[PDB]
Amino acid sequence: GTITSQDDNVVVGYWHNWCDGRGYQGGNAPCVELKTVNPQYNVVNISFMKVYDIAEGRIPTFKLDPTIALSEAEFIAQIDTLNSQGRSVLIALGGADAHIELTRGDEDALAAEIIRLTDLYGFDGLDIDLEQAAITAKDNQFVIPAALKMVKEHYRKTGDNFMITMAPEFPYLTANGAYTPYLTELDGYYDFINPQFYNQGGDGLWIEGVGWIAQNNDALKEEFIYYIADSLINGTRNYHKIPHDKLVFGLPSNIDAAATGYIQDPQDLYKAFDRLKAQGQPLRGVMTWSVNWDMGTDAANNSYNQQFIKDYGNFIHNQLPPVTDMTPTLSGIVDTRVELDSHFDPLIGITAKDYQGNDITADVTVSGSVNTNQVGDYLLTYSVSSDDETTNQPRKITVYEILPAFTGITDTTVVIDSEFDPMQGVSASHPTQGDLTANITVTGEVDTNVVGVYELTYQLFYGQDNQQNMTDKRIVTVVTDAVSDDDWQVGSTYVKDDKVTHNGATWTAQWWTKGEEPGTTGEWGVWR
Amino acid sequence: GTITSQDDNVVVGYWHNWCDGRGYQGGNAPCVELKTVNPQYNVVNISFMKVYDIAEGRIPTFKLDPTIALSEAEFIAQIDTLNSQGRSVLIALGGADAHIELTRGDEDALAAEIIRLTDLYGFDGLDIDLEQAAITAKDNQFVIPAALKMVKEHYRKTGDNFMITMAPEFPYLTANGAYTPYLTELDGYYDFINPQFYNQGGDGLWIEGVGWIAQNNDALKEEFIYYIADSLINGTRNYHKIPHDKLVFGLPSNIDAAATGYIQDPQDLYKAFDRLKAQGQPLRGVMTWSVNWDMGTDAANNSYNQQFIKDYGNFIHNQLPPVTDMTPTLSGIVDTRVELDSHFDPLIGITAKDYQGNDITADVTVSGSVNTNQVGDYLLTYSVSSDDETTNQPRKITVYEILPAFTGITDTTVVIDSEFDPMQGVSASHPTQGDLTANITVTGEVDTNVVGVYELTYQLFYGQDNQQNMTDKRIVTVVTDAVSDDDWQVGSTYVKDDKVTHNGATWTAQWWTKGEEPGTTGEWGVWR
Ligand SMILES: CC(=O)N[C@H]1[C@H](O[C@H]2[C@H](O)[C@H]3[NH+]=C(C)O[C@H]3O[C@@H]2CO)O[C@H](CO)[C@@H](O)[C@@H]1O
Ligand SMILES: CC(=O)N[C@H]1[C@H](O[C@H]2[C@H](O)[C@H]3[NH+]=C(C)O[C@H]3O[C@@H]2CO)O[C@H](CO)[C@@H](O)[C@@H]1O
Ligand code: NA
Ligand code: NA
Repeated sequence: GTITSQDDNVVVGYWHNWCDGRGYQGGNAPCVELKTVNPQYNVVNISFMKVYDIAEGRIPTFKLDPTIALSEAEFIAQIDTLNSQGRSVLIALGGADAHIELTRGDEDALAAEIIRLTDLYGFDGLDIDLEQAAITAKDNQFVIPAALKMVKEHYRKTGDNFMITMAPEFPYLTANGAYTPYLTELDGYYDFINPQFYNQGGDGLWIEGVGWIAQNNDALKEEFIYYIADSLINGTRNYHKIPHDKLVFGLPSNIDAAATGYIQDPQDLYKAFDRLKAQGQPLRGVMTWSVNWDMGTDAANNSYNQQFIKDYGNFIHNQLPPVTDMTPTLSGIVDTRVELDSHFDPLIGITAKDYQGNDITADVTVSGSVNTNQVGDYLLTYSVSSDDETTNQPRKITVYEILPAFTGITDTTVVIDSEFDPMQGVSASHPTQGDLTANITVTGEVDTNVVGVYELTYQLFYGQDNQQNMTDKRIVTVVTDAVSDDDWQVGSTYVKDDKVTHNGATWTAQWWTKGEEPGTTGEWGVWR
Repeated sequence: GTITSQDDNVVVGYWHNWCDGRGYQGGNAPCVELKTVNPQYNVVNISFMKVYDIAEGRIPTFKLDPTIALSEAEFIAQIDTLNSQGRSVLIALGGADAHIELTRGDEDALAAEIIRLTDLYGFDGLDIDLEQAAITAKDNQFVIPAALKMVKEHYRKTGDNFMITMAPEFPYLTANGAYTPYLTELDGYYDFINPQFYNQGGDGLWIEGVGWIAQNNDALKEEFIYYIADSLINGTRNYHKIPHDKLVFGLPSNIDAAATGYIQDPQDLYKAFDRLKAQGQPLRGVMTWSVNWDMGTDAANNSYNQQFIKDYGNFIHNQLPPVTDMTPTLSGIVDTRVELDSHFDPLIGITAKDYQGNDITADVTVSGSVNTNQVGDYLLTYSVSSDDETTNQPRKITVYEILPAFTGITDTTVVIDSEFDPMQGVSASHPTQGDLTANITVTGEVDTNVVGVYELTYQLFYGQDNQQNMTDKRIVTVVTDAVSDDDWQVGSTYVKDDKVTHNGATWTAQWWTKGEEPGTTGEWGVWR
């Protein structure tokens, strides 16, 4: 077959390149010939392209499991058959223990190996299905989008749509989440995303009238499907936007296919989906792990007998064809903090694209304006238009100031007659304005010829025309060097003519004393 | 002691109500007397208040472990000591296997039990530390905030600040995440949040110039601390805003305290924190699991010897006192989709508060306006001001329309001379406008007296003044009932005078024939 792409809704099914996988609930998933896969699965993802031997290098490849009982040529033939029925067969990159850890540079090698495998086997496109660890290892986040841009472009040059899809676990689709770069860089190259809405247990989202809606809540499945898809297709509730024409809802086929997330009652999905249609945003399909599980058996060796395609095939296929959301996208708009009087440029870091990925960054315009010279908030509003759609998006700019700091204004003690320089070891700074030492004034003086405590007020005058002030204080204590009589202690014993210092004066004991405070013994007592 | 609350920065330390807990790396955490806890830990959280016997009911309580070798009275005494040093001792609600699953109604009982325990033991406040499962079980999300509002108010009535803190794992602090209701309902009641920035492995966030910054990345710890705190304190990058005066950074004390997130090199934290100060948003502190781990031993039975308070005590305590961010908050602003011509009110669902939790919803104002009657986007901007601060926040309103649907316009076959009603079983609908059947017109007619195929065009005219149209087509085929000669098949054998129907006519075989098409045998062949 040629490159066979899908225009209408999809029911995507993954296909195990292995036999007899064990189910979360004791069941079994046999390998199955491609040709035996129910026809209503119009996208069949071959699982998985990975690194098979670290010895062959870092570029992952695909090696058919011979134990499946298909020769190379026979597999090529069954792919051919699927392609003549108008169905697509994708190569699925990743899965559990992928060993995919790419380094910048590798993008050309990956691209070539993807083209080789697509030509050899007759694949119609590639599904990015990276396991948790691999989403972010080394430079995957750069290499895999780079590679795929080249594959897409290569097949475009011969008039074909090489399909790109992606199956991220739904909690990576938040606004700054780990799948960000895949979605961003492949914007306008990808055909649809099939997020996995299973295996995340209690993860989910808060919705005001209803509360917490968990992926593992069988009582609220309709709400789960409805709200999480509504969130994605509008890019609300802290999720990256996936237009609805491009959103396919990934589920397990039964309780053996995944730990959690199987839909017990299909109606929840019909109703959820219908509610999305009733707001003018019909989804593009369902996806499932996996056709093998749908043809598999439970732990009593009862066959599941295609229950999933039974519940959803007709439902998804008997829907109007998708209508493409042509809203363009903005990018790099983060609320920002600028220091008072700094230079700020509102376009730097902003970019934009049409719905096909073309850079339309030139077309961006901005409403409102900021005064770097006046502390406070300022609100801007970016806009870009393409193909008679318009996206806007707003941005908060907050001008703030910083206080300077003093240094060396520490209480200090000095000796009589020494020289004292009240700016010795003293300075002031600010991150913008730099060295402020010349902007400090000193109130008060120290007389180092005269024992005593001297209070200095330091003032720093900063800002524009020096009209902002801060104040610190310091105590400079001038002390005599001249040695004198030891202080009186209540514990010592003193004798006639012993002398002591106490409370500023020098006393002479008139006779034997212990524990009598000098100054407290009156006109004719022991201390004089 | 009285109720002892903290005004300045904090170094919070959790205290195990158990002995000899085992470390993630084989080490050991002994129980320790409160009095032995390093003084620079000025908030000590007693761990944990939970449900000890499902038999006593659903309200959790606190039961001191006697094996720690403190009597009830002696524990009260050591709490007293901490309180006379100006340090706070909090009761920590939750932890691993809390068994806390509350039902609406329970809020009064919980509140009373919290007051009883605070009075009995001398606690200065409560830390909400719910384990994953408990964040969202039953109605905790409602009961625990309700209860705590009453506790806070009760102690306010005697002039005391009963402190409320919370230690959510950092990935629940996204904009619509599971901790949403705690933060929201207790807004202005809580003293500080100490998120846990450990045990989440690869979770983290995307930052444009740097890429993916993981909590388990020891090469990027400075960036992790800086960016995640910057995100929280400004409420950017899909995180709920925690003002910086109220953000304390929770860490493990060593490699035995948690699976991941220990800071190998303290400098990363000093620098991260300093960068936050350099933007005018110094944090309020650090928190740690746990003082026991800080006094514990590793698996070689080497004592950790207070390494954590050694790395961070002086650092956090020698900082200027917190300056309170008085920005008010808006609430319930979600971008929204309204159908063409529906009534839409821009205040419904919006609310606001000052920085102390007072409802200032009356004070909200709104800029810009929406035309429910014209399909398209419209952008609004809410604002509220209190205590000379102003928050703004924008909202996108998208007016859209929906196409009607036809029903009963199915190709149909009828019998000669029957009555035929082209509106029988036909109708049209729209979700707003309802029954559109009267708005359908039919172009073309059926003549049921005359065999043939009849094409009808149905038109639905909808919308304001009926100026929008859609079209479907139907084929009505009138067929004779009158039985005739069997069709010719290429496989049968026919004989002189046999008759057949083929291509509209009736033929008579002139002699023996098999496989000759009537009409193809010329002037003098077998069929005439
Ligand atoms: C139950 C089962 O089939 N487990 C196999 C496993 O499946 C996971 C798959 O790798 C991921 N990709 C998609 C799409 O769904 C994801 O979750 C599935 C778990 O329910 O994959 C393993 C190979 O990667 C295989 O060995 C398991 O048998
Ligand atoms: C290593 C260890 O001390 N494990 C104990 C455990 O600690 C977790 C704690 O419950 C949570 N609350 C905060 C705050 O940090 C969280 O993570 C800690 C794990 O590093 O708590 C158990 C009781 O709940 C205890 O049995 C473990 O010994
Ligand atoms: Na093909
Ligand atoms: Na107290």
